[PDB]
Amino acid sequence: LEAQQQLANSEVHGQAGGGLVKVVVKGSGEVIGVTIDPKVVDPDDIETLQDLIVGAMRDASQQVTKMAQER
Amino acid sequence: LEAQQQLANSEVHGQAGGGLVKVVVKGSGEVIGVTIDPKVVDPDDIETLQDLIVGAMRDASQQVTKMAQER
Repeated sequence: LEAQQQLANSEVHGQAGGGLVKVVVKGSGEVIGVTIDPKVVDPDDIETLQDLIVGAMRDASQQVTKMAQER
Repeated sequence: LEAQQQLANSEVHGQAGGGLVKVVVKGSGEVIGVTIDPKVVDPDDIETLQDLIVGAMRDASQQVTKMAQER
């Protein structure tokens, strides 16, 4: 199960807002991509955008943990 | 040095672009804040914004590692 530890190299997908912000993160924690929907790229509401990015990171982290709870 | 392991609760600051995107992350990896400068909230260049967020996450991760290399 040092074999299981090398799910550090799994890519996990997180999202907030139903895909308004999507992120790709390695099991290691390394963030490899961020994809932002044009709807939330609005300079009159940066706050919402920021919250969705944090939310999508949280989603991914909780995914990593769910896939890790597999041995 | 299980005492040192509880630098999991340190807050570390990362940035890209000279502050265009700033992030706050716990030593644990948990992202707690993201702050985006209005200049890069431009729907004609989402790509740049995305790259800065990844860049700021990378910065923070490298900070966590630098502070961890302290015992």
